[PDB]
Amino acid sequence: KKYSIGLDIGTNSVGWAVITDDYKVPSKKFKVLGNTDRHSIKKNLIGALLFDSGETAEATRLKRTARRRYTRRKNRICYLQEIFSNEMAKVDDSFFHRLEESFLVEEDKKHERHPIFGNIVDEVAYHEKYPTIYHLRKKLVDSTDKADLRLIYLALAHMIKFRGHFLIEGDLNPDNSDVDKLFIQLVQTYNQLFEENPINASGVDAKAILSARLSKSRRLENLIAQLPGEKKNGLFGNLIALSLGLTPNFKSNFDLAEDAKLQLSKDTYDDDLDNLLAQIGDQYADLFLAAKNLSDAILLSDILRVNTEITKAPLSASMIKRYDEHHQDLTLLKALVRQQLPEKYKEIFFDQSKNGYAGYIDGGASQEEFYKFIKPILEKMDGTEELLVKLNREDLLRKQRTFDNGSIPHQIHLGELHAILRRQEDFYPFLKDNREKIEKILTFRIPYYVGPLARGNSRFAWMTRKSEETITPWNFEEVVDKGASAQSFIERMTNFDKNLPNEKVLPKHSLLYEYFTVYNELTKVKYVTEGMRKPAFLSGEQKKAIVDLLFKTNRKVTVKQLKEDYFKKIECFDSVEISGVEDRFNASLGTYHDLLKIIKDKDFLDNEENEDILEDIVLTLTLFEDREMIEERLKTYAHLFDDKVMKQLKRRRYTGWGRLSRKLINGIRDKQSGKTILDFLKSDGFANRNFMQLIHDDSLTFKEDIQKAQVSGQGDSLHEHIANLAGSPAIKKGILQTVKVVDELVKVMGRHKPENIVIEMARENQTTQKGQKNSRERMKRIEEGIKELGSQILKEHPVENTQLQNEKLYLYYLQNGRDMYVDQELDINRLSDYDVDHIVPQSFLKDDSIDNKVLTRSDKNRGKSDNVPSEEVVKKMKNYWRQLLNAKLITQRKFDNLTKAERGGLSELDKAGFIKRQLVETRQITKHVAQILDSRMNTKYDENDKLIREVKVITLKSKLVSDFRKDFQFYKVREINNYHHAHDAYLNAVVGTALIKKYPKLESEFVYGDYKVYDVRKMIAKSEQEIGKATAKYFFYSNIMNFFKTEITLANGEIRKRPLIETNGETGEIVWDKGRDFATVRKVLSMPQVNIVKKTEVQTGGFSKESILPKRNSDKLIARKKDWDPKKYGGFDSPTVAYSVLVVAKVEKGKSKKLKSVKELLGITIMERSSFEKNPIDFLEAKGYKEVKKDLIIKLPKYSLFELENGRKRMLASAGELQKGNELALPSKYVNFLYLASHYEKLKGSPEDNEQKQLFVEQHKHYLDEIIEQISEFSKRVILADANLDKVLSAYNKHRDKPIREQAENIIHLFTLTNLGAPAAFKYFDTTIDRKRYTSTKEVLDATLIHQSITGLYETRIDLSQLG
Amino acid sequence: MTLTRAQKKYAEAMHEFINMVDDFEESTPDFAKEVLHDSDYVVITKNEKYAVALCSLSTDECEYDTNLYLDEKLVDYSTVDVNGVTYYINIVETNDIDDLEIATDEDEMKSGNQEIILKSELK
RNA sequence: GGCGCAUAAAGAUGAGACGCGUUUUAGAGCUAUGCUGUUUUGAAAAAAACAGCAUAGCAAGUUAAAAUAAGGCUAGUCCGUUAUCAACUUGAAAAAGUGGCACCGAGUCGGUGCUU
Repeated sequence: KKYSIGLDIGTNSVGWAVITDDYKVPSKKFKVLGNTDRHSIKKNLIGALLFDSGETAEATRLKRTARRRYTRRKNRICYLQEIFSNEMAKVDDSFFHRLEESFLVEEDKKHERHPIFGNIVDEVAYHEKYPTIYHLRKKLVDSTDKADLRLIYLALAHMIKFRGHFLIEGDLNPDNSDVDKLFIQLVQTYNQLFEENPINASGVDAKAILSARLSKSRRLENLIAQLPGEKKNGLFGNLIALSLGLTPNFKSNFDLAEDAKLQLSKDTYDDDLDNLLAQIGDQYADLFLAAKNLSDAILLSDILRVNTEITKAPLSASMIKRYDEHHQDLTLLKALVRQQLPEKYKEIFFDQSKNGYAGYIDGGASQEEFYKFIKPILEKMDGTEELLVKLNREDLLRKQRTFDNGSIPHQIHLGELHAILRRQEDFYPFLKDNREKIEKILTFRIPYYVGPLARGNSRFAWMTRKSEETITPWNFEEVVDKGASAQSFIERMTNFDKNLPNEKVLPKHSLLYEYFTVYNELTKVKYVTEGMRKPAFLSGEQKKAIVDLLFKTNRKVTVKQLKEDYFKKIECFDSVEISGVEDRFNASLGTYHDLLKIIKDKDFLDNEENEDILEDIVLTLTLFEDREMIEERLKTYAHLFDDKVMKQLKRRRYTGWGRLSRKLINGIRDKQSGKTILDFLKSDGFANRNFMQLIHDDSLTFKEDIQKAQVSGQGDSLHEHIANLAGSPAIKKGILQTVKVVDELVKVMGRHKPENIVIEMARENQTTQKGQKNSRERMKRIEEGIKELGSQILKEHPVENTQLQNEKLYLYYLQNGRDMYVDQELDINRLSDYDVDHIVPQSFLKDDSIDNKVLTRSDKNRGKSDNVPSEEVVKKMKNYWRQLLNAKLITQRKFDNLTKAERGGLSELDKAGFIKRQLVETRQITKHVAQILDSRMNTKYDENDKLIREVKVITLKSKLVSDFRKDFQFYKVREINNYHHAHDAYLNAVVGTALIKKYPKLESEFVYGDYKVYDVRKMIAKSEQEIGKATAKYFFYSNIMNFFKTEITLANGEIRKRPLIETNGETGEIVWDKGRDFATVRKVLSMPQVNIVKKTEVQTGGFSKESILPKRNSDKLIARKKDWDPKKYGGFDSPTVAYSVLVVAKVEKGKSKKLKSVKELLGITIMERSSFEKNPIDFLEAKGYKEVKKDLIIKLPKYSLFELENGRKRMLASAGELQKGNELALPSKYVNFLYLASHYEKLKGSPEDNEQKQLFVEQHKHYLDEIIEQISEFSKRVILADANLDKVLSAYNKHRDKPIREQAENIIHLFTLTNLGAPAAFKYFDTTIDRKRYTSTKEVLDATLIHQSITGLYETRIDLSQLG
Repeated sequence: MTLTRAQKKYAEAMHEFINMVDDFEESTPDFAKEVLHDSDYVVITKNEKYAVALCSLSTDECEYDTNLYLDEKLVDYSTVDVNGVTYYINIVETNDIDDLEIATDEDEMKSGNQEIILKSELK
């Protein structure tokens, strides 16, 4: 029996469905193992797999680099200790012992209690003499006599634990820390970028303004008062705002759509930065990095304030000034509270829980939480002056170890470290011998290229050594083979190309990559001179002239400079309209002008010979951060550069990688001309194409040349092949699970192979479903359109974005309160009867977009033509359409649709576009899933060199199943049950197999393979309908989805009815029996039994929650080490159980401790899983279970499905918490009713069938009572929430008279009582009803366990009541 | 530099907050990082703390007459002052099974009194 | 659906470093009263504190040490939260293997016949 398989791949769900010739899903009685008495289960071969998302690996990368940096810092401490240890054991015996056990309670601490100095008196005298350690450090720098050695160790160990960022390289010269130089560098960057409105910073004094003692905003406005003025909300003003620490809002500077706020000091800055950089172009990231390092320079000069007593400790003196002003303001504020507010003193200084001062010190409360707290009750009091100006400058009661010490460079710690080491070297000869040793412990950063210092056992390392001993920071130079380490770093940290693998990509600022992107923009610019009326693209010598003339002169060139310097200056044309570029050229030769202002030689860069030199230079700057391996990978290029540009060009940095590789741009060539991609984009002749066309051209060799390399990038194993894909690990989990499903499923069906695997996959979405992130850019389009045209509409009828989900209102605003058909005013009160109108109709392609839908009064103000309406319409409205297009309300696509009849009509290429935009699919990952499945399922070669492609793995889009779903009323409601994955898979199978039977002539467009090059020039008619049963054309009506219909409602009201029983043209076989196939499909979407499987995974992840919870007398806590009992030290809480195993053994029960037989569901945490699987009955004997039976242990992970009495299914979720394992099947009439009634206003169609469906809503009001009857008859069986069901029945009875739209949306909210998984709380009309949790786990162990397979067709039903 | 899934899902959650109420300065609590991991929800209430939502545990098929328990558990609340009102951004962990406590009769009113602006789940 | 400019966007993996954060201990908490606490002159209480615990009032309060997944063996200045994972039969492990089919229907799959 031939069959097919439909697949719906998602991030959290794989839907799989098996169909036959007659479109029924099969029905196959399945054997069931185990020991229950049901020996055969009938199951439908439709279902889905449900699995929680594949989490990406970067959380582990964060935790792993944190583990590494903690281990490196501990080893820096151990290096300093193994230095000091000899003469420390001369001075104090167990000092390092006492610092090692400083954490312990006095009983566990096997020495004296005081870490420093031993006994009681000397530790007290130490803390009185040095209240912080910055006093100690500011003493040891600023002294000449000797100091105690363990006290010097405390100083130096505090230096080399907490040592500050390495981010600036060299020393603290004023070129990277004096903020005059940083601010003038920002001004140089800004004038280098814009050059129109260039700001002039000649007379500003950025040091004494941006660094002086003031509040932050007052510090800001003085600076804009200095320069002649941009704004306090301009780009440079908001950029200084970013540089000071307070949040600017950049949506007004670049005029974006959404609100984008960038605070520098947040812990989520540099992701808000790059997803702002996605909207603005990446020519600004240098401006924002200049903002950031100016901010660190300002904030460094904000910590460091001691400059008069300049004696060698600019940090420690600053922090003891902050200690002393903290102390004097504490005494001031304590005396001032007890003066003026005798209440709210215990609530301020004894509080420890309410953001007061005792919450700011003893408790856990922030700085700015404390300032939000204490700004009212210091605004209130009487004499409070200079305790509010140092709150608006954030400096009253400020700590030392704050969050802002992430800007101290390591050279400051190095400077006062150097000072401690050479004040003490005279008294201790021990340190005169090791001072370079100490400073090398401090200033040693394992570089990027070296990586983890492993000795073979890592998975992550590429250290290759020039010796064999222990790598300490002393001998890092004479152990690490840095050339070979850098080479292995390059081959680890390059990136492979997507459409030409086994190849390294270019860097993102590669010079030929910028030539590539300038040509990829200039291939689509078309110019119309005065007197030809034919838009022609640029030729070869014209492109050569403009690239050699203006791109190599100015960085970004707009259309004004384009026409001014080329058509006005060279071509001597007064005005030539320019099509493809809106305002500025999006591509720019940023690397070219950067290198031109670096090495000061245009003639060197105009040579074609130096491109390997320049690309090696850009690759060196892209890969490496380090000064040494950039100066040594440029010592090869010191031959050409006169040693002052070399100290200038080594400063230059880049990041990121280009999308393409060099063997793909200037690499592979065409056999007919020998031209590369760059050579085509220079001189293509008359017809200039772009890069995506050059790789999607079956005429040219280039797609086949990509196919030459795509054979090589395929591992023999499945998992490495899927790892080779491009996408999230969630969607790759989905791809791997659907391949598991395909292999398991073809194992089901007689071990045969299918005839088709049909695939759709629309996932990895981060568009927020376009509910609220869209309406802002909708109003943006409206308002800048009214800005450009100049005719006011929202001076007459304004509507905010709360109502702009209505499509007819948006279409009212975009045509300026007029009609694009007849010069009319759209009546606003009577918009309810004004019908929704397409331009390219619903019989040419299914679309619901603004570029296809328009609004007008009548049905046929349009015309009578099935194309874009007649020439009388478009010539008369040609005045108004240009006026409305030049304001940008509507797309150039929709203008070209409304100017498609003036050029004759729909061409062959036009309908070819209309069938490409519904049938082929452009995202790469769907093509790669099809590649996986036809490479695994079609495997038999033959006597020739061709794979006999038996199983045609075929690709849908989503819109085909979407309009088969909406148009024929197979309505989808996600919130009812999880069957919609499987019903979407079934409709995938139906639409795919029906399109492959009715249209085998188009299998060269949406099945993976290399089929015929016979395009669609012959399968669409050049005129109207062809002859019967001998038509070489497929369908002249360019919509593909028509043959499912009966009526074909045109744009002229006609029902051009297609035959009832569809047949194929090429063979005369029936493809679609309209009388019973929709009966079959609507019966399949009413299956009550659909194989929903929750994938029982073992929880891999963290050991527990990681908030370290304080000293509590509970048992629930986890010890942080093996000798730190949480009853005295505290520790983590809530261990994650990896799998809840079962124990049937004997405990000592009762007062006589009888070995009573028990069956308990023990929980095995992740901390204890390895010790469990070492010897499980040994651990269960250790736990308190006796005579444990090793065969009688059954592993139950999370989502382990049970089944209890009366068909109650409950999936395990913890050691003692269950979930709802039952699905709620609902017949398709009820689901159609709930989708129509819950979309009772937003139908978005012509009002004829909307009146039809609205009458279908209003007549079947009995369905709401039937649905609540059904949910009650369900929840009295498999949910058993008695009180919750009675609450929702009473709340249903109270709101029975409410309208159908609100009542329908609240019954779709009401379905959360019966969904799969965890119980939830859900809002029915006002009764926000509390959930019920299923914590009874003693009802589980008497009930049937089911071991479902990966599709659920194979069950091994273990009964647990049969055990002891 | 690069941040965890738990404070990524919080990052679009507050991004769904900052646009639709008003425009305002002083945005961040943004949080302690280890507390964002071990908390299941980020609710945002209006002018008040998230008074903790509540549940019931059916115990050994003889569940008593309406004993309500606090399934959620507030761990950290922190306020943002949008021009007139005080929105309380507050990240909430659930309670486990063994350590549920009985809620009083006042708290049953509080969850019905609440105005949940946005409850966004995050593991 | 969100075809959003008919073109189609951008994808994962990975190396380094700082900053906090959290937890315990160390920063002798003092005075007053009340209770347990031992003597003197003891012939029982009566007071000379010595300590411990409560309630008020005062005293400061900023820092450091350690740990930052338990730990592991390969002992590295490495590794330990990503993918993987239904039972059952082999196999040390990887890995391989195991389950009959049409029809009438449907309330989470049932039934009949055929074949074993």
